[PDB]
Amino acid sequence: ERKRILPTWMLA
Amino acid sequence: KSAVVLCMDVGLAMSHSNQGKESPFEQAKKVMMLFLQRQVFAESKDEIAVVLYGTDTTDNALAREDQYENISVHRHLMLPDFDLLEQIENVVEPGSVQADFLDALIVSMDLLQKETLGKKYTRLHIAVFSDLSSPFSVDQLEVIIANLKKAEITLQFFLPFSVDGPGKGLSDQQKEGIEMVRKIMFSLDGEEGLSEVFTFRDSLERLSI
Repeated sequence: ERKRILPTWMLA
Repeated sequence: KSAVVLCMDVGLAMSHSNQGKESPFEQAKKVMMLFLQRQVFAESKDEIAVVLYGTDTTDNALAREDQYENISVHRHLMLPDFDLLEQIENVVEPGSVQADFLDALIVSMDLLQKETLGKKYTRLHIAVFSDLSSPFSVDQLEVIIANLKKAEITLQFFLPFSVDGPGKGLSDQQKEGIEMVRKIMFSLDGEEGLSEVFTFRDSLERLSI
């Protein structure tokens, strides 16, 4: 599966 | 006032004209224009952004090597105006590529997260218009859903076909997209959430609700 990088605020 | 993102698929498949007089791209653009005209003429205070996915160029805050490609923020979260109407009518054209709708959803969420900071809204809303022809990755979808819930964002999907007579020749990819939409809406709102999946034919009135 293609990996995406979520913006930091979504990982808080 | 509400904050709304119109998240519009302009990918190549949307340009294929084989239903009635207008392609899905033309139909979706028409709904967008009618909605924006209603909002302008009514002097609504809702703020309306426009995110396009499937565009040949890339223009968004998350774009980097191999990430959030072919997604363009055409209008930020602002009151609509006639410049926007003119801008949409004459500029917004079909793309020649496809893009990942969950990437477009994330760009739309990030736009809302940043541009609603410190202000009060009645609701935050993302309306997706698409034929679901493009591939997508489900990587970290559980985090997307968690953040939709945390931010209390409501989601609506509009498709140029019904998903409930003859079959309509939907591809396996479109059927996978339909199922993923159902999984997302059920995750957000249970059974009642599946009812948030509509046709282009019904979209103009469902937006205004």
